[PDB]
Amino acid sequence: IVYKPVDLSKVTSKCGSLGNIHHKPGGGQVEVKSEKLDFKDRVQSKIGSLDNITHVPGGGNKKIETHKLTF
Amino acid sequence: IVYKPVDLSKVTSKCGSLGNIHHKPGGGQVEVKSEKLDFKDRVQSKIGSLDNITHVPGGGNKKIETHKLTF
Amino acid sequence: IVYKPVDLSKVTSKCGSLGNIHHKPGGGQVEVKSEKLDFKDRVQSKIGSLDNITHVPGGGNKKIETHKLTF
Amino acid sequence: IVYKPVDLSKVTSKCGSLGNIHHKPGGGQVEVKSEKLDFKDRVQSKIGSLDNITHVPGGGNKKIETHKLTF
Amino acid sequence: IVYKPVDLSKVTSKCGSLGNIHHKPGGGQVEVKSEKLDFKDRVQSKIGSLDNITHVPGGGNKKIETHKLTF
Amino acid sequence: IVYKPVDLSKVTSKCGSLGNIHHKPGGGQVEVKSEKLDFKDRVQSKIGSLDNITHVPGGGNKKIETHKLTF
Repeated sequence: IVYKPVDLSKVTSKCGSLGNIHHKPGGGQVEVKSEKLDFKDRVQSKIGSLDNITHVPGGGNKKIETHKLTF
Repeated sequence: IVYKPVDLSKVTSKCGSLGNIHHKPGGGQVEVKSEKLDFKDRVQSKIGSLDNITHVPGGGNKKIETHKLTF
Repeated sequence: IVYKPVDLSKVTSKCGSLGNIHHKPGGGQVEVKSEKLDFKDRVQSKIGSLDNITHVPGGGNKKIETHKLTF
Repeated sequence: IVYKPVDLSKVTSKCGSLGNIHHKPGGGQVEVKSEKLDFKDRVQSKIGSLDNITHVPGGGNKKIETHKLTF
Repeated sequence: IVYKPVDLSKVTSKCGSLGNIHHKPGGGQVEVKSEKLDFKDRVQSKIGSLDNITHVPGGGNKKIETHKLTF
Repeated sequence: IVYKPVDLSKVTSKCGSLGNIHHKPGGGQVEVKSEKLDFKDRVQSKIGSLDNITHVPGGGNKKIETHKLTF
């Protein structure tokens, strides 16, 4: 005759760099000489003293719920 | 005649670098020479003193629930 | 005639570097020569002094629940 | 007192599809259904009945020669 | 006192599909279904009935020669 | 007092499918199902009825020669 589903729950996802301290995380010196090169097809290149990434394609949630009462 | 499902639960994910201290994580010096090279096909390259990554394609949750009452 | 499912649960996942202290983790000096090379073939290359990764494609949870009452 | 280098040589490269006959090289039927996809990072896709390629990043020549006469 | 180097030589490379007959090389029927997929990172895909490649990053020649006459 | 180096040589390379007859090499019928997949990681996929490749990163020659006459 009576029902009362009580949901007080918590769903949580904490993803990537969080709550951190980085103190003096210095990238060093970088040098890239290059002489008499040929590249007769596609190239991609990346050069850097410091790189720092949080990517996080994940971290997703789904909460799914159902009720019925039937005579 | 009566029911009261109570959910007080917690669902939690904590993913990638978190709560950390990184103190003076210095990248060292890097040097690249390169002479008279032929590349005749697809290339990719990456040169750097310090790199820091958190990736996290994961860390996800799913919470699924159902009730029924039938006469 | 009466029922009261009580769920007080915690579902927890903690993944990748966490709560750590990294103190002076300095990378080495790096030097790369290269002369008269042919790459008639696909290349991918990576050069660097210090490289810190937390990957985590995992770390996920799922929590599935059901009740029924039938006369 | 006298010299006469005679070079009547031939340097030849023949590279990729050449002198061939292709008779009725039919691509077949292709079908690509797709439903309720998510792509939450970079994609590249290729679909086709027939694909025919000559790539040839190579096939090159070099001819190097030197003389001297000295008292 | 006298010299006459004679080079009548031939240097030859013949690379990839050549002089061939391909008669009725028909690709067959292809079907792809795909339902409810998640991709959460880099993807690539290639679908096709008939594919025909000649690549040849090689096939190259080099011919190198030298003379000297010294008193 | 006199010399006459005579080179009548042939340097020859023949690489990949050549002089062949391929008669009715028909690709078979292909069908792909896929349901409810997760890809939380790097994918590369390839689907096809008939695929024909000649690759040849090699097949190259080098011919090196020298003379000298000295009093």
